[PDB]
Amino acid sequence: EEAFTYLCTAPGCATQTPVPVRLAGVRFESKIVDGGCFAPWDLEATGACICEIPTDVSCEGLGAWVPTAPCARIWNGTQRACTFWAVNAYSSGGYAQLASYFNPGGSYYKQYHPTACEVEPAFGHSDAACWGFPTDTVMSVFALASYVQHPHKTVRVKFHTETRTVWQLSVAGVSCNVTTEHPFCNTPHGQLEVQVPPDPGDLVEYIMNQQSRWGLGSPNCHGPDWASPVCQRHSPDCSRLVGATPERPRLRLVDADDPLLRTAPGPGEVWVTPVIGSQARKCGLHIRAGPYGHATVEMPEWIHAHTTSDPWHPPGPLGLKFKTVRPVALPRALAPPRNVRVTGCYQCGTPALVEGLAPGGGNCHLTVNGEDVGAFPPGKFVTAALLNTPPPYQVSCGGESDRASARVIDPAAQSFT
Repeated sequence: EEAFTYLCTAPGCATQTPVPVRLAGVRFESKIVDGGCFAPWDLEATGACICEIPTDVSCEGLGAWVPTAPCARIWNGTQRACTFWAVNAYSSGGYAQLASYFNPGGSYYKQYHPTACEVEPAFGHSDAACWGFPTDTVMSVFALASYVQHPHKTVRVKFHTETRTVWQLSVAGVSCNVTTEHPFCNTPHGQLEVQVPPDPGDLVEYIMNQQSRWGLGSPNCHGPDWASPVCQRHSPDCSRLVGATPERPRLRLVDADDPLLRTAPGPGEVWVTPVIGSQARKCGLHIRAGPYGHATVEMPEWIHAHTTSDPWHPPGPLGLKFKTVRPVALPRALAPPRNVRVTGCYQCGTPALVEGLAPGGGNCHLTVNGEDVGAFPPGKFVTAALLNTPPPYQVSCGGESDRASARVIDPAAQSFT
């Protein structure tokens, strides 16, 4: 009979007439675009207030004052910046330690004491933090900052394009997976056409390491999801950085009573302030850093509030159109395709070229590692298909499979091509 009924999209939803249709589940199909690794831009800073004029401005050379683990970690960070300021130099003796060796840029000091850091005079700054010197007060300040990639904050991200909500149905015990692309089901003596809502558009898959969390959109870096790691540090191969990068941090020596401290540092700015020591010939350092994007990202907290456990789908219901019509059975070729060549990339967003020869006896319903790439009449075929699976490629027309020739690169290799 020609019939109509609405089927809800929740677990337990089922209709009984004219033929029972049960909502078995909800899943999704897509064309994956693997972006690799993403992380927030984490400005990390360290340093030391030193009551001496050190001759080796490095983590090892400053080991007696600079915290060990933060120095080593920040030194290996992205867009490293470091400055060594001479507040009060040697009045006599020493080795390239007099005030004259601290010209702007510190080239005279660097000639005898090489360093990857900037060297600057700071003679008009307060030297009060360094006390207990009977004849010659000596004081220097070291600051080190970079964008450190924290492993606990790094997320693997897969963009989902051409998203198709899969409404898994059971029509009188027979499995039927309906989408906007394939909305028809066979019923005991007719055909069921399922009216489905539109697809949800692009999805963002945040891979926690293994758990997947879901975002709906591109994402939108201009809205509430602005702090997404996707909007920040991008590493396609989870090793090398690409695209947009902040400038090297701007380090400043700021005295405790400087009016500048009444304001907050800007993004990427690092202000260091010497703290008067409780011990003779020793001092502390107070560091004020302006994080990128005006805030520090707390990854488990961001993920929990800005993502869902499952991909989003519209509320429904589904329109079940029951028809007495039966589809015209076309002859299908079951023999595997011949001389199949696959060229390009997979999970990259650029359709790969699939070419070969479809065999006789009907249309070849071509699959590339189980992925449907369309049906082709017998003879030579050429198609541009978005592939989700890596090589080797098993090609079939619905029956037996054959190994295709492939020149296909991974998403990370595509990003560097």
